[PDB]
Amino acid sequence: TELSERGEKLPAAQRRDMMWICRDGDRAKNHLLEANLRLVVSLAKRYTGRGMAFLDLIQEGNLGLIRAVEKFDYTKGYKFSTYATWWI
DNA sequence: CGCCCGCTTCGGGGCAACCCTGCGTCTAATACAAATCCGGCAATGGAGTCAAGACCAGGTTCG
Repeated sequence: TELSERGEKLPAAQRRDMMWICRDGDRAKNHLLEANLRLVVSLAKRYTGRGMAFLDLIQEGNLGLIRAVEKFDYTKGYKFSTYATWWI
């Protein structure tokens, strides 16, 4: 982003492997989301019985999980599920 | 003389359209910012109001 202005000229190998890292991060993000979808279902399974549909509850839990993997930190050394349960 | 192979015929399955043998309570807040109501003076400025007071015009009374 700070390179897209006239910050620096683009070397070929540096450009292509920084593109590889930038594309790899999104695949890792999607991998984490696709991992914890089951936790989302296991949390949403008990808020039924009033008003909304079960798939709607699951989808809003998915959106909360996207927010949780946005604002998740690992240097506190805790498991992901205890942090994401709150946001879901 | 026997034999394949699609054509027709019925069966069974599959599916589309209607009723009741149908018809649960759930963490719990804080922090903050923006929007909005609203309560109360604080400039009015135009619109209504009272009162005087003048304006003659033609009955009405008097000479």
